[PDB]
Formats: sequence, C-alpha cells, structure tokens
Amino acid sequence: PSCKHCKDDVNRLCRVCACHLCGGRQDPDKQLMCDECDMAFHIYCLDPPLSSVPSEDEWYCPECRNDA
Amino acid sequence: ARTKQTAR
Ligand SMILES: [Zn+2]
Ligand SMILES: [Zn+2]
Ligand SMILES: [Zn+2]
Ligand SMILES: [Zn+2]
Repeated sequence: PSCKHCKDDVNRLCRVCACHLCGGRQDPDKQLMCDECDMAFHIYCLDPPLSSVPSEDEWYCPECRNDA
Repeated sequence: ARTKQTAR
C-alpha cells in the first residue's frame, strides 16, 4: 500500500503516516508537518500542546527543534 | 506552518 507499516488501514494507528505521537489520522487540519523530518504532529499532542496552528513559515518538531 | 490538510 502507500504505507508498508499500517497498510493504510484506517482503523489502525500509525506513527509513520499519521500523527507521529499518537498515531491518529483525525484532524489533518491540525497536524503540523515538521520542516526537517516531515513527520506529522497534532497540535494537541505536542508538549506543550498548542491551541492553534502557528503562523510562522516553518515549524520544527520536538525531535528536530534546536535547544531553546 | 504546513498542515497535513488546509482549509484553502
Ligand atoms: Zn502508516
Ligand atoms: Zn520519533
Ligand atoms: Zn496525535
Ligand atoms: Zn522533525
């Protein structure tokens, strides 16, 4: 299928092709795409969780972001 | 930021 880990099964979790933290496919409008690793993250799964999608051009996930 | 899907 498109994803060899979950075989695209909508009823299966997948941290590769869906939210990298929870594996959920819901709310794609709230899944930020990391501008380094291209993994998806629900705004609400992040720590800290964000109440809305950031305005800035680029976004980096917890695995890729530089130390603050 | 990019999202998996956008309103537009
Ligand atoms: Zn998958
Ligand atoms: Zn990871
Ligand atoms: Zn999630
Ligand atoms: Zn990343």
